[PDB]
Amino acid sequence: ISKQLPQLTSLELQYVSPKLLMCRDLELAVPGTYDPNQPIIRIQSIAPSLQVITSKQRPRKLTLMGSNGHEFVFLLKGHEDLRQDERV
Amino acid sequence: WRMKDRMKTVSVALVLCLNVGVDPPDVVKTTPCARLECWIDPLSMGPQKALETIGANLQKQYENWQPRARYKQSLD
Amino acid sequence: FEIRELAICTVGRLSSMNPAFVMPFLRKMLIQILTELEHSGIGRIKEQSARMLGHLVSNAPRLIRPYMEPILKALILKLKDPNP
Amino acid sequence: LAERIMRSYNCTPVSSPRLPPTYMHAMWQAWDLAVDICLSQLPTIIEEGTAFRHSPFFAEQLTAFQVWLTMGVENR
Amino acid sequence: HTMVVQAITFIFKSLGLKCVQFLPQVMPTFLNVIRVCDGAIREFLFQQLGMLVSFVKSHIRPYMDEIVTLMREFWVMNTSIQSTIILLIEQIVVALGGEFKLYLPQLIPHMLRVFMHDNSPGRIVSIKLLAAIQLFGANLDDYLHLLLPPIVKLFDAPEAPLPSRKAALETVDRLT
Repeated sequence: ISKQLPQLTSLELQYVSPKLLMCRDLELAVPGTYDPNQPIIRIQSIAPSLQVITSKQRPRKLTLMGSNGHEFVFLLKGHEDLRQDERV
Repeated sequence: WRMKDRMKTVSVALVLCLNVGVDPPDVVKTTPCARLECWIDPLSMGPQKALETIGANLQKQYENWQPRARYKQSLD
Repeated sequence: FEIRELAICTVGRLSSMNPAFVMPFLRKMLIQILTELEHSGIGRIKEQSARMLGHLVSNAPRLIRPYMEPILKALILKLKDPNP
Repeated sequence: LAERIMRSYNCTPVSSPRLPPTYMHAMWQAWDLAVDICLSQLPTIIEEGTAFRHSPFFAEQLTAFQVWLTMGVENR
Repeated sequence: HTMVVQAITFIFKSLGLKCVQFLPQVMPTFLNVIRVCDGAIREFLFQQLGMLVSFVKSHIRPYMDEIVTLMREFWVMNTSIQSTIILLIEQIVVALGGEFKLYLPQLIPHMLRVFMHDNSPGRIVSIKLLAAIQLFGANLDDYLHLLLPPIVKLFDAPEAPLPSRKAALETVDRLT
């Protein structure tokens, strides 16, 4: 697995999780985007490919598509607490 | 009608000058271009791993027709 | 064109005696007739194409039966277009 | 098959013993017909799960052979 | 118009096959320009577009459908426009090759009409279209039954000019 790890440059949803590839026109709102005043930006679809950043934690590069047509890029952090960052 | 002789393909040599991840200067491929080599996408699994996997897959494809042969793969 | 129609009628009638040799050729001629009808924007050519299709339907029901959906869809699209 | 497929893309595969062209032979029409018949049941095979009915290609060809034999006495 | 278009064609020619980089920048505006053009600039634009297609070869596929739509819209009885579009067709086929069979059915009706009614002196338009059909090659397999009877009538009609009938015979001989 140590030898295999560098080769995992990018992850395709069809292998890792076909359910997310299935997801289409979800009423579920884009994370960190809901506002009581502004219209709800619900998820339209998730991109099939995730570009893993070659770092120690190997954070993914997720990108959603909102109902308004504007891409929302995010980083999937693993094995690190983000509640502190939320409070900050 | 008698067969004069019966020959056998004892060995198979697979030279694969794929050069994964590098485009030859002679041809400037289009942005989509053609990426399927032996039903394997080289860019998905990294250059060297793709080269070895394509070689193994091609060996299997040839073995489908002639299983009994010494297959030796040359990769670049 | 009349000789053409008679030839296709005879071939379609022979689709039962020698299916191995008739069915593929009739399929190819069905391909050519359908594309001729769909693409040729000429009244006379489309007349002959539709007449050929009718003869093929009458004489080779076994050949055309699997292709009922495409043949009907093409005929529908022609029927919805904006010669008698 | 390589010759037939590559002809449509302005490519002529070459063999050291020059084979006469075979892209226009009538049997390829039978090949297309048999493929169309065989794979037309695939939606029901995968989704509904029907029983694969064997293609009538060989039966029809043997019927044609019988028709030829019926009146093939002459050395035609 | 002519100055900038000539400059674009010269730059693409000098660059060679590296010009594919500028295709997304050039092609959409170019097609809109030909659409909104008027007068004698149209034929020059089609000629330069044909030169551009020759330089771009196989990379013109994404814009090929739009180019075909423009040619269908702007194809008329005018002899000059017919000749220019025929030359553009020749460049398109020598650029694409196998993939041209996809867009051939769209242009087929115009060729059929040209064969049916052509009053050009000596049927030179018909002869040039015959040359284009010669250049088509293997893409004509699925439409030979469509194109052939026009040519058969062309070289079987006694009233047709001898050069035109000879061109039809040569075209059939080549397609053979």
